Amino acid sequence: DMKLFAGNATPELAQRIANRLYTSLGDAAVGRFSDGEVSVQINENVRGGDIFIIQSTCAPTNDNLMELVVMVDALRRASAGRITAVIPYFGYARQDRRVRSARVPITAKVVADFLSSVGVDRVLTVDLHAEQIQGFFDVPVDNVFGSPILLEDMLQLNLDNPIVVSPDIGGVVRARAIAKLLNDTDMAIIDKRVMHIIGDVAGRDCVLVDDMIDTGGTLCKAAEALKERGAKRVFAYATHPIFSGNAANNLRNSVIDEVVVCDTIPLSDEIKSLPNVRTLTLSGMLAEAIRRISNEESISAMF
Amino acid sequence: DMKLFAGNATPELAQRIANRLYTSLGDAAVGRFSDGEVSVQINENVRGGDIFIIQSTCAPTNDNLMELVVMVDALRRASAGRITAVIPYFGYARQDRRVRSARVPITAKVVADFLSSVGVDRVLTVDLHAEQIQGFFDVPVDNVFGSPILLEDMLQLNLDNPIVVSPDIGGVVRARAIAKLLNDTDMAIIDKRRPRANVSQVMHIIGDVAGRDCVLVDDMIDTGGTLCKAAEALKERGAKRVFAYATHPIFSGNAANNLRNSVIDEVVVCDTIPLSDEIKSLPNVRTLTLSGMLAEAIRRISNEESISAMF
Amino acid sequence: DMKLFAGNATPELAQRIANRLYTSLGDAAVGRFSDGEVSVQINENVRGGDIFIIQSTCAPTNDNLMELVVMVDALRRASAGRITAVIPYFGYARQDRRVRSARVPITAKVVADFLSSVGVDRVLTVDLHAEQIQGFFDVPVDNVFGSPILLEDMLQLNLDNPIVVSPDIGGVVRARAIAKLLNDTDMAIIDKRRPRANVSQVMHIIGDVAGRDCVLVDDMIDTGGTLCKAAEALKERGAKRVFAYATHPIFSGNAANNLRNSVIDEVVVCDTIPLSDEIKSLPNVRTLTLSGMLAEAIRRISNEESISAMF
Amino acid sequence: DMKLFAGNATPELAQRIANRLYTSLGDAAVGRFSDGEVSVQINENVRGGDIFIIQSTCAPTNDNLMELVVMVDALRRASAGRITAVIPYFGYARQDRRVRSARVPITAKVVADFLSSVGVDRVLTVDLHAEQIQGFFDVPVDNVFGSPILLEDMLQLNLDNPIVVSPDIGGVVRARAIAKLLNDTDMAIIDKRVMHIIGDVAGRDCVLVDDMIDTGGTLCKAAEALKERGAKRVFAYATHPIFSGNAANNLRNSVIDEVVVCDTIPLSDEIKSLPNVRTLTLSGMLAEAIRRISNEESISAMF
Amino acid sequence: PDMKLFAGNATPELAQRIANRLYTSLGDAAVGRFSDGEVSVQINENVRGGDIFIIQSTCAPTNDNLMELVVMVDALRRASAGRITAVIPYFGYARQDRRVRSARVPITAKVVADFLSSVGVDRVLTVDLHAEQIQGFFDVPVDNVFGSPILLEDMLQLNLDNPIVVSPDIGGVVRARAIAKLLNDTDMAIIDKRVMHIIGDVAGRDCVLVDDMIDTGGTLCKAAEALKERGAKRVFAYATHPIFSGNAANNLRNSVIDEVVVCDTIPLSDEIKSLPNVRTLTLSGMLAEAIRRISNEESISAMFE
Amino acid sequence: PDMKLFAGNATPELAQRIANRLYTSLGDAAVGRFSDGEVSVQINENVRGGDIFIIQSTCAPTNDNLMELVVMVDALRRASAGRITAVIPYFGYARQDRRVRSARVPITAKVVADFLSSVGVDRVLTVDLHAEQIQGFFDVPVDNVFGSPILLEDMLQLNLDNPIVVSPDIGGVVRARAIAKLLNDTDMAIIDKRVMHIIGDVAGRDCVLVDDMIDTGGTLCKAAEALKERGAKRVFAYATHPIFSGNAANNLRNSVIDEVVVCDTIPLSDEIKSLPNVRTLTLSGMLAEAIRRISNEESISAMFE
Ligand SMILES: [Cl-]
Ligand SMILES: [Cl-]
Ligand SMILES: [Cl-]
Ligand SMILES: [Cl-]
Repeated sequence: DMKLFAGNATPELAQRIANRLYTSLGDAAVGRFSDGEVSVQINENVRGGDIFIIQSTCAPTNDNLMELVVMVDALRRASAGRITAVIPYFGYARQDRRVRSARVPITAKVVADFLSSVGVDRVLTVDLHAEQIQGFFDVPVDNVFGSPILLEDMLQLNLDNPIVVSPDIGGVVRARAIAKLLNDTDMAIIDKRVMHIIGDVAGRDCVLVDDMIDTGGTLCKAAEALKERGAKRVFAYATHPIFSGNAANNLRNSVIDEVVVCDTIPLSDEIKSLPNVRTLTLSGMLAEAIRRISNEESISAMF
Repeated sequence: DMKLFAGNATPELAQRIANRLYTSLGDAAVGRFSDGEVSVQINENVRGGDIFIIQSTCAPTNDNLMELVVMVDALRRASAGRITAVIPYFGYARQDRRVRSARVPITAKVVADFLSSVGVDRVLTVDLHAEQIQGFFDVPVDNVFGSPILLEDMLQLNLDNPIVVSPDIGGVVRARAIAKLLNDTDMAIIDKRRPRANVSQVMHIIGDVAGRDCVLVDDMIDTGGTLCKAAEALKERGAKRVFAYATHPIFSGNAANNLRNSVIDEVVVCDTIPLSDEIKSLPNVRTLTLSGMLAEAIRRISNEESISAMF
Repeated sequence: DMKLFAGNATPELAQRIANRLYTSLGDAAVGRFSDGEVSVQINENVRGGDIFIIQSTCAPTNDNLMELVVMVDALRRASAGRITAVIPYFGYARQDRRVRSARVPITAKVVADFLSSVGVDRVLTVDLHAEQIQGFFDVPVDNVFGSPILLEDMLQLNLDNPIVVSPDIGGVVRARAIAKLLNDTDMAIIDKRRPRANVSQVMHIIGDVAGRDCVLVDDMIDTGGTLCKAAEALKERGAKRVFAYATHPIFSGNAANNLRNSVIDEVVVCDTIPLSDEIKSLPNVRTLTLSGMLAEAIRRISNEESISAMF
Repeated sequence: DMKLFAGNATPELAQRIANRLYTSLGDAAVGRFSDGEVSVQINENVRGGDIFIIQSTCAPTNDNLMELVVMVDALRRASAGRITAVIPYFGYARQDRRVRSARVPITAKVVADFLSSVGVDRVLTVDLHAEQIQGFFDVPVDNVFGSPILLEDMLQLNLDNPIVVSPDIGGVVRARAIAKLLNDTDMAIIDKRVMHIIGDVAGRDCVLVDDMIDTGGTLCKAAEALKERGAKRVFAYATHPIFSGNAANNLRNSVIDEVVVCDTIPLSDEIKSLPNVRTLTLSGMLAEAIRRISNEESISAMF
Repeated sequence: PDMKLFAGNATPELAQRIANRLYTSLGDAAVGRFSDGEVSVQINENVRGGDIFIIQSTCAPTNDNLMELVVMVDALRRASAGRITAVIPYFGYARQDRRVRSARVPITAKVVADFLSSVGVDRVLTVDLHAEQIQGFFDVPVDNVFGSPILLEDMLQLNLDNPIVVSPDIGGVVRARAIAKLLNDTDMAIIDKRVMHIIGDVAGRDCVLVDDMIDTGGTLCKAAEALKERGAKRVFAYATHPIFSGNAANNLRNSVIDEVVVCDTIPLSDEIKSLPNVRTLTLSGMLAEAIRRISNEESISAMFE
Repeated sequence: PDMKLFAGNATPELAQRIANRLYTSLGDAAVGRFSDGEVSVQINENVRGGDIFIIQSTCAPTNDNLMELVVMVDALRRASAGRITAVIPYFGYARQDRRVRSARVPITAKVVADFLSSVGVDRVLTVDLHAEQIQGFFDVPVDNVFGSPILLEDMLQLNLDNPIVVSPDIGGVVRARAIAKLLNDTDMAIIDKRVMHIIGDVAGRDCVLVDDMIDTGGTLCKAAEALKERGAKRVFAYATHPIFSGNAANNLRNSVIDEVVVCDTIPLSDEIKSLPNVRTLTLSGMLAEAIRRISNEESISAMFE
């Protein structure tokens, strides 16, 4: 039967998922030795079990990654029946290619190899930076989108003739998809050369959208440029709240009226102390995905 | 010793490359048995050689792919020193994911595995449909761009205040890159919408194209339907002349007729895929060779020189 | 739950098999994109199912093979419980070695690796050109023989003191096996020689065939040239009637004309490969179904019953 | 540069090969611990070297196999540049399929996997029982034929109108190939039901040929049946002298005028004491193959 | 229910004892030799979808017994076995587990692990591996069961006089210490070559020599002599694996060892079976319980006590 | 000639010392972090066809330093490096090398070996592996160099008074015995928890505590106290790997240890660097020579003496 475990990356999210599945997070001791080496022991019988591990590979990335892979190795050596890595936010996803044959690692592929090597049978994740990461594995990878929940929220805002806009050139595809869903509305595009805005945003509510928010620098400069060109209100929507570096002060001194993110990464206390940062939960979506996977039901029929 | 072999996919491109490397193509019998099974025999000693196979996996895709993987296997079992697959056009590249967990293959990855399995040590290709395909392999994958050569030709046209245009949302990154290099001009974008069955597909133009030559640029042209509708929409919004540039001339289905009946002043493509007879009969379709780029890339690989320097 | 899917290689055989298993073929869209790339989508839930794909890798070989491996990949990524490739005719089986270290591929092994790589859990096939192909895989490979069905039909002819004949040296083991089962009759062998350019190929007959019906038996017929010359030689040595039996009707090249112009009284083949229109027009070519054998083999695999019992 | 080593299977053959290559067998201690476990130590620097190991997997098969695989593992872990297994007689070659889905191992494939696993880069062997064994490896496999040397011998016999004959049904292909080479002469075929002889052998010299001779039982019964049907002289030719079981007494009480075999397996003293058993050496052929492999010269051009 | 047991010729008696404790007949695998000495294996029963356990130590003759095991696995895998567990009470080649000073030798324990993984072993069950780290030479689960509880139970029934537990060499000190703790927290002695020097008060006491295995018996016999030279009362030698190679029979027969007590992971030769001072314990209870737990997906942790 | 050295942030000073002894500049790998803490690696020089050595212990912070190493290897492999040798003086996670009593834990040493093999390491060079058998966790060559000759040379220059070599616990007895033999065939003492009990005559003698590594220092400090309680003269503690986690600085600062002598496979914190009773030896000579030999295809066996 089904068993859930969680590491130390997203335990609050993990509990929410467990509650919606009417079950609990099983007993695994996930900690550290004195020297900082990860320590894992599975304190339950998992023989022949259908195991799900809930763990984003978010900050601290390499520790949380190592927690996940050694949990998998422990479970596999303990004769787990099936092991699914539920990785709401998949870290290193941005390292997915070698532009101009630059001598960089393709770290997303490396992580996929690592997970495959320790015996992951399946991956469940939310809004991969690049969908092609599905092809970095042999095993099934289910990449569920956060947009159904983000959209539902955008709809409850009563936007005066909203235009959707991608903060940079690499997010245009995602912005367009959101524009389609938001009553087939217009899209603008920001092109840095100074930030040139391609599209008519004067007198309109603007929905800035991306897959993730990191330092918030580009997002903040974009929101400024939008209002410098006559935008009314500016909302920032993303799935993954990375919020590294000086993100909290960037958003606090920004022009953005509200920031809406999902809960694939926990928020720091500084970010929780901001009045205009709101959280939406994917616990319902992930719980349902988990249920369907456990019960051999179609996942296709949930997008 | 460097040795070049070609299959039947791109033999004229292969020949050009060999010419530019001041060499000749090696003796390999690449054909068919009576029943359509691929027949390969390498008719020279390749032991310890630095071998490059020049084969796009273009139409007919499955025969050309099989010729490739089978050539690799024969070379490997005959103790080739190193095997580089030069695949100017990498077929199946569009099958690179499972959107909404649709029960579809990721064939681009399957092809990568197949090449890896028979012992390809390196891949050289031009303008992969998705760069992430580099990550579908363990081995080095160099993904060169045709855009420098396309650009060289764009400059030779002397355009009236040209604007670069991406025919769809996926080509935007490339369009900008070219806008920058094309005398730091500006860019426009095609936003295709068709939300309802009773409403016609509209091709929205994000940007101002009125009274300006338009350079439509993309990685490939397949049936040309999007491209022709993009062209039409540009003219209706007041664009002067419309030029279409792309690397891969796939031109399947009704492409020749679509172009013939289009408002496109000229279509300029690279030679990663040989042109059909239907396409060769069009007056306004012109071809640029990447045999220069690929010869140098190959030269650098064999001499252990930096490939980064090529971008 | 057991589920059967078919590609476009052997859809009528697939249908027969489904009928005999009292089921229907699953919903899978197996086609092409405009450019000739294989397009597959599995249009039902296969999660945890016991899946069998029915596809010979017959002509066009490379398209049919690619359909197969791509179907497997889509099923695997969609969490099929188990995937069995039912490949009645296994193409590329003749490319199974490198004679004299000739610089050729061992494509039969390459195909095996490809199937393994995409996650085939088992292979079911009929009369592999070489049984050793079983060893080209890790997974279980069941190699069933068509000869029981061919034999059933041979017995229905009532022959005048029949002698079983292997059309070449490779079919001798099978010919004997059949000689034994065909009322423990005797056997003869065709020893083809052509040592010199100025001498005609002679087809030596080892054994006495005078005043006897001859049953030419083989695993396959391709162009039929050997078979027709074998037939002619038998008659010239005094054989009465000549019947030709084989499992795989490949019939490439000029096979139809070769048979039409032959002295062969009747040619009887199994349905592992669909017949060409050219062949269907011949009065003396007849077809036997293995859909009974393959349905039972599949039934046994899914119920975990002994396959050994099937020989 | 090139280095040769040998195990304890075919050291005399190995020395002959080494002599013809104007080199020597390098220092490897190949022996046993007290309990019978194989003991290997390579007593030379092999770093970056082009290594050839000479070792048939003949009786005792599993010991000689283990000697070979652990020699390879020792050499690989010691950073050998390239490792070629020269395996004149490839044992377990007869276990190459599962007839009627019999629940037997395909041991030939298993051995190939084992050799591949320890890091063999290439295999050189003589007259594989089944040529398809080339396809059991990823790596190059060169299967040289003994027939050029066997034929050269047959030619020096002045055979009165020789007929070539395969002792059983499974050797017909090989007999025919020999018949072609022996001035395109006739072939007969033995069919056990009593042994039926298909072909006219009355008043003719008979050349019984196979890839190997094991107990000699079938070979002896065949030679008898040939003379019972009026054959003049009967010669037995094979590449691999296995000579297991009661082979020596079988041949001694047989009708065979002479037995001619190659040196891919050493002869027992009982077999050496027979007046009508002669040996031909493949040391020249194997040395030449080794030389060509070492020098990146065509092997194709030696068949 | 879907469980089936098979066995090769390495440990037939042990295999039968295990089978008896699981109330299960041994499967029909015709494991023999062709005339030339090549292994012959045929499985004469349906194993499709089964949970299959093969009982075969890789003891002398090592290479033959290893090959039986691996070809048995291959035949079973190609015959569509559901799961395959290699039960290898004594794991041969375990001592070849490293390259000391980068000596040009094989890591044959790893080579064997690779071989077993390659032919499709899904898990390994084994007793007192020479090195525990051999668990890491596999990807698959490896259960390394200890003989110590059985050996300890026997020790406790001897009614020894103030026993001292002692290692035959410096290499066995860790185990000896552990068995000393378990044996009513008694004392430990240590044997160190310097002649053999005994570190500890052995005078007047029953001594218990302990090790994972006994090979030729040479060191063990000297150890026993030295102990009695220092006034030891009785000397017992407890070990798991009775390798007994070379001159072991004479060594034990001429020793001052009161009793050698070994487990049944390697069959005894007739000669050593005759020795009055050599006694065997069976692990068939332990191994049968482990198999039953693996079969029914119960905890293996509970096997250690 | 085709040799190039790179290094991450784990052991920069050691890497530089190795580089200096090979008269070779360290290659330009920009090894850093993005804003979020993800490893950032770019190789800013041609490495095509090169013989590449990466110098990176997987010491604290372990997971960051391991990830630097593996992504460095991947970047180099995809950039067409000819050969890649991971030089990992201290190999982290080496203690997680087994599953005792089938405990549901990872064999993380093996997981790391797999990871390194997967990204394309062609060989590993390392110093005093916690378990030698970790050599068998790889398919590729693994050279496990010993610190002992450097540590022994230092010991011999102290001009000790009738030194006795001693293990801090039962687990280090084998090494202690080996170093006793090398140290002019001197005596050995053993420390056994029973309070700590010293087995041996330490009275009036300089004692040399020896181990492969020092972590918190707790056991080492008690060991030193017990030795002096039994009349030891001076107590030195020699080890290879200075892990020094937890409260190591206070433990050493408050010890009765005259000198702690460690090798430079893990950099020292500023606090421990300040301690007057803590001294480092360098292995850069040894590792540089090993690399030079690997590079020129010379015997490594000669490195052990
Ligand atoms: Cl480069
Ligand atoms: Cl069966
Ligand atoms: Cl457990
Ligand atoms: Cl060396």
